Amino acid sequence: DPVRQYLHEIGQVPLLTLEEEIDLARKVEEGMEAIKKLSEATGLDQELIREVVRAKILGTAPDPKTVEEVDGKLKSLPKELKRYLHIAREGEAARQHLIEANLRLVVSIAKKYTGRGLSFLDLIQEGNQGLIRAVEKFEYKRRFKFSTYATWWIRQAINRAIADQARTIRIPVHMVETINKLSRTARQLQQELGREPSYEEIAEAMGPGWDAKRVEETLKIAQEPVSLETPIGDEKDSFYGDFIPDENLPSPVEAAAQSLLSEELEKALSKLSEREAMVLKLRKGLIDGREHTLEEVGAYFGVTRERIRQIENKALRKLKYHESRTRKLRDFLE
Amino acid sequence: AAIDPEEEVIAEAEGVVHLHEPASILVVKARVYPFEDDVEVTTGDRVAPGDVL
DNA sequence: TATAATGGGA
Repeated sequence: DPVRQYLHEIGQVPLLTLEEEIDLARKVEEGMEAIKKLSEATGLDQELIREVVRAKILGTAPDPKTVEEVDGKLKSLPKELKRYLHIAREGEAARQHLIEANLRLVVSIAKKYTGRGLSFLDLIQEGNQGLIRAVEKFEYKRRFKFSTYATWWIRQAINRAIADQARTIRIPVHMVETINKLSRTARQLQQELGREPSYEEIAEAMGPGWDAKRVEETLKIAQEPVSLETPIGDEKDSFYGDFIPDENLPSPVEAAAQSLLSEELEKALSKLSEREAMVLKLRKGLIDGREHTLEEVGAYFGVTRERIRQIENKALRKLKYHESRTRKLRDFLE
Repeated sequence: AAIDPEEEVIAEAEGVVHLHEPASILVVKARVYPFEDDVEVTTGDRVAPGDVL
């Protein structure tokens, strides 16, 4: 039971008082402003100082070079500018404790979104992502409790997660909201009718802009795929996919037919001059896969569009003549 | 310091400040090193006996 | 983007 493990772990961290909540949110904003004034004093990027401070706080172990040489430059600064180093360090410590003390709130919000395709712990962890983004741009000066800003961010990160991960075949966000609107209406009219609706009446219930054909096609994408390992019958020796034919792999008869066709066309083209045959192979895409127009073929052979057309037409009625006598190519014709 | 400059305690004259009404007292098993001048050790790294503070 | 919301559920 990993849920009891995590709830016990977030249980060890006690909740924080309104005084502590103001103090931690204060040190966070002070640390973030201390970083920006270090980007003016030293001249390097915000995120660089951000990670070098995060490193030296949450863990010991380029590690020996780039990380320590940036920290070394920061350590070799005047006293008036090294204040902002210490302020940034404890400010990043405040961000850690601000997150840890409110992991208890993420669980209280995430539990309502269960049964939508993501497990509980997946509902807690994407919610924890909202808790981090909530802390990072939380400003305590507005005099609002941290729970109000977080709750909006926990729900944003969970809803966004369900929209992106729950479906096996990825679906846009608005369509997920649309599918939820459709799925809620069919359950209350099931209770009202005692039976499932037709597509016309659920479309009449959905409002304007919804007809019987749109509800059928949006519900069509709403359904999740079937498992190929769905068991068939009580016997434990067959899955669904054991009875599905391969519609894409060619059969032995199909594979031979395409080879006999390529062989019989080569033998047919061999009754022509090599230019006559090369023109036809360029015009039909047998060389590189694209039908070359009369201009490219004339450029290849150094002749005009009309000269190529005559070569092409003469080569065809020679093929038709030989085909009327051999009848090799008369089939393959579907 | 306070949220708005009006509620900020400004010292009206030269004096000595004391602290008295604490929400909570945190006793940490540690030992204390007062410093003058400046410091080179920064907040959060571990140290060995004899290392310069 | 801000009332506040802080340990699951079979």
